[PDB]
Amino acid sequence: SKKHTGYVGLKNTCYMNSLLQTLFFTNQLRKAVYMMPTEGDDSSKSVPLALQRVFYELQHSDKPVGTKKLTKSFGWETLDSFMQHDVQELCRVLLDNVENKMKGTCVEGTIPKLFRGKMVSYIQCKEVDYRSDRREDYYDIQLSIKGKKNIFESFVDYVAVEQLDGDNKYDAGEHGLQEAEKGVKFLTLPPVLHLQLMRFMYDPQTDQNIKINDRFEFPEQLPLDEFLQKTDPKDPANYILHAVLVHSGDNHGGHYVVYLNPKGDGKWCKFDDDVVSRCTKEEAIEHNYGTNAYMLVYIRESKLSEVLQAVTDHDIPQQLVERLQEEKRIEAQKR
Ligand SMILES: O=C([C@H]1Cc2cc(Cl)cc(-c3ccnc4cc([C@@](O)(CO)CCl)sc34)c2O1)N1CCNCC1
Ligand SMILES: [Zn+2]
Repeated sequence: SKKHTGYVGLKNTCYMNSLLQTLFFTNQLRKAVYMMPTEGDDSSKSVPLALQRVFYELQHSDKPVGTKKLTKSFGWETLDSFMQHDVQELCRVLLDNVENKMKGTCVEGTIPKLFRGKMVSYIQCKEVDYRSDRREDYYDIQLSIKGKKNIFESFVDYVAVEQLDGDNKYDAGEHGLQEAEKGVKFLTLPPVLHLQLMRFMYDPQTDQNIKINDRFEFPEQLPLDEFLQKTDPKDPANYILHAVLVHSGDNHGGHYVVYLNPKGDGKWCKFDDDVVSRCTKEEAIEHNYGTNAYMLVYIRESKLSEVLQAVTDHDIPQQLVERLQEEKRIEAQKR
């Protein structure tokens, strides 16, 4: 309900309602979503326009906001379509559509501005002079949590140098089968940091994946300078916790909640589909360790004013407002 919390819920679609709120309260994205030139797009088919509708209605409605038009636009209507994919794949499906629509426009490069970081995957031979680098972009990170107490330990394990010895030695081609060091190194961390946590793993004796219900800790403030190669004293890599996406119950079904800190000000709310309610820091952060938190969103402190900048009704263009109201006037009177 809007009167208690300030915010409205979504109506049921497993992990989408959790992600849509998370992307909506990324205010700099929301503004750019409104500036997409969707006037010459079809209503039923356009994913850009459907996300504009949800964002419009989440900003403006007092009642809960529908997602049926958005599901129909990218074809994930049934339950089995949601089950096959993960949250990062859904996030990639939404944000790629938004990025491609924003190309050749005033708000181009907004997705990579907010979400795209850079890393180097490297292989160094120990006893011969051969190094092999690849610069990769990333929009999300998938962190390991099995045998890891916290995020710091998971980032250590992410960047940990694997040795290649004995059986598994590096094929250097001309130099031959060589002993070597494999690792990954973060070059930059983006303003909005989507961190998924590896709650599933492969168990050999059952021929099937199984859930990890272990206690995993994550802080409100997250320093990550030690995980970057070349730090910046003018811009430290200190990250404020923004959202926590949570699962409960069994796998084939269950319940899907997101906790959120929409202004970056420690004032937490639980978004349980249609019922949005206030909650403590401890219900959002501490109590969702081990029920399992599966994705976390961190915003960079230096970029927090820009990322969570104030949206107004003036930031939605007139043609889009006129379009979405003309739908709602026709959609009401139909009986
Ligand atoms: O079992 C489920 C249900 C029950 C359940 C429990 C838990 Cl604790 C998390 C998820 C979940 C939902 C969305 N995205 C993700 C991503 C995950 C990763 O671990 C692997 O990509 C991140 Cl590294 S877990 C997860 C979940 O979904 N499935 C079958 C497989 N796809 C989703 C639906
Ligand atoms: Zn993402």
